[PDB]
Amino acid sequence: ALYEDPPDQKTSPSGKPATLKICSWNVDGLRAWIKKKGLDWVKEEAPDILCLQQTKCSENKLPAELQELPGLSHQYWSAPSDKEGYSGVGLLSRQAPLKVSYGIGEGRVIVAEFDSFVLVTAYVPNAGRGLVRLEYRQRWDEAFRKFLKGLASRKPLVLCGNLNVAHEEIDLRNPKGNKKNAGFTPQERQGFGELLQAVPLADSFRHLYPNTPYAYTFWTYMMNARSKNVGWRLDYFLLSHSLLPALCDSKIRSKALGSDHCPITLYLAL
DNA sequence: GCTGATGCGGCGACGGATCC
DNA sequence: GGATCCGTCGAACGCATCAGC
Repeated sequence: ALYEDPPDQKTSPSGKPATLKICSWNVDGLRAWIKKKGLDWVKEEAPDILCLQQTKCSENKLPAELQELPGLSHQYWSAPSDKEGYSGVGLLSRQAPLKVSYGIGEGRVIVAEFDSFVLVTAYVPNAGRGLVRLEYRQRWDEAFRKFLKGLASRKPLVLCGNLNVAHEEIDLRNPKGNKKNAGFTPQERQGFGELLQAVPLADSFRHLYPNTPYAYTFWTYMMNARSKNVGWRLDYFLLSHSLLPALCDSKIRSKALGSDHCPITLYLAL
């Protein structure tokens, strides 16, 4: 079954207008994504803040098109030192953040503090084929939760990006045949449930659309999975509970091409 | 400098068994 | 004997290194 994201809801449940638009995109190769016109899509989306994951690009190789985004002029990039062509994340913002830091105290995490909230974008480590990196993922999950818990102690938190797990069976097309697969192990799902519990956080999209199936943000390049919408929901906006009144909508931009992930977009009334 | 090989890291199609 | 359940396997991508010119 194909999926059609509902129209953008730009007013909070109470009736306040959205003032902040955040777009998160796992671009799977920033340079390839730019050549596949992904930045033309960003310009049409016109977000206040853009978070990118899996850029696979060091700062000295960023294409000059990125210096031509005047409404996203404050840019922060993080790549691994060891493995240049892998991982990597970026955060672009219309306004300067108050503070920016990297890591969770790998080029996987950027933390940016704004006036009324802290934003984290993450490329969560994949468990690997054959689950060869699942134990590392479990240790990483626990270190990440502890780091996030110790941030939400100040302002509310928005966490976005590729969290590399489909939380529940509704979050992927083939839950039964993938329960031993990276992204849908009981270990990764439980780690997600624990993140929501411990910090605490809510899944923005699931909060608004608790029963909507076939909503995915990732499709393997092979076996024409995307045209069949055989996909996984791996990309999220998770919010502190104190931000749920401010939540207008959480979108999945199914039609935007240029990666094996599609963009996601958050509308907040702050 | 440039190309294209190879290497590495991000599962759905399918073939076979079991169940009523 | 259709539905379901399970383990096996081939392959689209992006980017790195490397050879060769």
